[PDB]
Amino acid sequence: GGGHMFNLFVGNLNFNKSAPELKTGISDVFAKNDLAVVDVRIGMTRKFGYVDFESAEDLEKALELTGLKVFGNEIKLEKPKGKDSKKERDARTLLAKNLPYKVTQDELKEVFEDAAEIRLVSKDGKSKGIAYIEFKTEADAEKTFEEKQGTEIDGRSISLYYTGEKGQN
Amino acid sequence: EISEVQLVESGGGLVQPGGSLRLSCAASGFNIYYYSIHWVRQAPGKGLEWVASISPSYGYTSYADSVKGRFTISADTSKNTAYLQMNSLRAEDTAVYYCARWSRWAYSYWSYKSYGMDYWGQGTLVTVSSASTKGPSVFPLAPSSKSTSGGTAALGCLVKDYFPEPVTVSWNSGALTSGVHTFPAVLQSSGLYSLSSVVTVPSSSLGTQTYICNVNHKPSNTKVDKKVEPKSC
Amino acid sequence: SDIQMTQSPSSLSASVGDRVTITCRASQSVSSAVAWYQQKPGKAPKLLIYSASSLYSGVPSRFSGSRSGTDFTLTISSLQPEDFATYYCQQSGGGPITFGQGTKVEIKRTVAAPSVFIFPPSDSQLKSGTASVVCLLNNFYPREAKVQWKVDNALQSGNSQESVTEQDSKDSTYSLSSTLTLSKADYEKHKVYACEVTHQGLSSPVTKSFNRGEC
DNA sequence: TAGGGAGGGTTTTTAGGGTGGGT
Ligand SMILES: [K+]
Ligand SMILES: [K+]
Repeated sequence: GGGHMFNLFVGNLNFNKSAPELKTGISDVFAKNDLAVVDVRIGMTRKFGYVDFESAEDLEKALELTGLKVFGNEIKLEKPKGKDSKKERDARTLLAKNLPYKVTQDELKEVFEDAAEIRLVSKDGKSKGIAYIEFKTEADAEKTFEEKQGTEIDGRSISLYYTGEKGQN
Repeated sequence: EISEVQLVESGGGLVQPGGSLRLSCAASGFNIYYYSIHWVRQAPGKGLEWVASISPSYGYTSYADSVKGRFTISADTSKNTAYLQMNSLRAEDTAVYYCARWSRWAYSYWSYKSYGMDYWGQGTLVTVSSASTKGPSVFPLAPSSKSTSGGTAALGCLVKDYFPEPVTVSWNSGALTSGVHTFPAVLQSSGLYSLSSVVTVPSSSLGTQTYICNVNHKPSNTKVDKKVEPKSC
Repeated sequence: SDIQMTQSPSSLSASVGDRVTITCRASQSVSSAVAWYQQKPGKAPKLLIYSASSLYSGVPSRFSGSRSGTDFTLTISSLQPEDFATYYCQQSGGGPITFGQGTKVEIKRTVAAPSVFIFPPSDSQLKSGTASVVCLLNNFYPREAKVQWKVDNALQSGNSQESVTEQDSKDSTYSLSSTLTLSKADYEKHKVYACEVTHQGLSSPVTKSFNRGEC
């Protein structure tokens, strides 16, 4: 589910400094601005990281800081673009993971009038059924979720479920 | 990096053989989703034994062979807590269980190939036994019948047949550290623990003496105080 | 699991200032995913080395770690009084993580005489149906000691339990308490009981015995 | 479908999740 603790992406780090040094430097500037983060979590290339906050309130305060300098670099705090991702979507993204075996891409998929992609997933050699059909709806997509209800792909029947964060039990 | 990293274990205690017990590892000071949480147990008098680990970001879990299939490790990121449910418990599973965190977060999938277990909890005790709570049945403070002339005389206080530990113990007074020893408890075939405690005594000056015992059993309420005197036959 | 760390010597005695060496050998290639831990009694383990050569923050520089293939070495250049503990090596390169058997580093002192003792039951064991015959070794060194029970000619086997203390923090000595258990019927119908010791500190073995109560 | 981390777990359709299973 991507975790539950609120966190922020920090970019433009001085990669010449080690990860422990960057953890201290990022913590100090927030501490100097009267903000107590809980962890820093430098990334692999050390050009970026992910700052953890105890509450959404501390996070929103952090995003409104300006001109933060660590080791000579002006770091930038970004809300990770998961809101632009399927957090808003997947009410307009369906899954029809093929329930049989390998099939053809240009197999006259006439069961969907309006959709932007029905590309399946194939591996080296044989493949199993993974084919999610995209969507272009706004108020959920129930015009297609309840409209398929057991089509007939080659081999056996098929199924249509959710993807992303909508079908997560 | 500043926030105090702390791991707290709970849920340990007494469980019957074949039963199930669930341990909780409350985490603070870091995001439990992006780290790896490991459970390590240590049997009484034995070394460390790795049990299980979970890496929620990659959905990766691992178990030791001795516990594979029986134990199940899970995490509730909403509470920042890791769980270890132990099924089909046996007497060899009786140990002190710790939960630990990796030194660095899962920056890469290869992150397990470096770093180590950074922070540990206090450790909670899990005891698997069919025996029920009982109190001590302390026995002697009997010296040697064939003693010596002022060289050295040995007392005793045998604390036997109690369940479970601890048995925090002393002698007559509140502080009589003089050459005193408290041996570790031993697990008998009956399922109960027996223990012994001795002290140094001058073989010449034993008329005044004292040397009553101070056996204490916390979850038994069975404080028994036995006295010292050579036998007569 | 299936990846085992063979830790040696699993026990060594040394003095303050000595240079100690603890070596772990991996049964399979783990590259460098090896960590070293220090544990003191009644406490959680503390990390010392990670990546087989990187000191954890706060660890004194007298600790170090080298690698020569599948062999991983923990080196203490000058042993310190607070370094006497048990050290464990850990593998994380393969699948499940495994620890070594541990190496206990005990303080080194001169050899001391055990001063054996032996005691009879306590008037309630006689009135409870069980016999508990003790044999105490008091303030001896080294830890190596062999105790022996004898039923008037016969070495008792499978009926005794003994426990040893840690090094006393005034003399760096140990203490042992063996306890033979027998039913009253077995105990009431025999004569001559004794416990025998074979400690290296005594030229000839010392046997302590009491025919019966004989008080 | 079931092996490895150069396929990917905070975004640009390769799948996503952990009852599919082990790094
Ligand atoms: K995977
Ligand atoms: K996979």
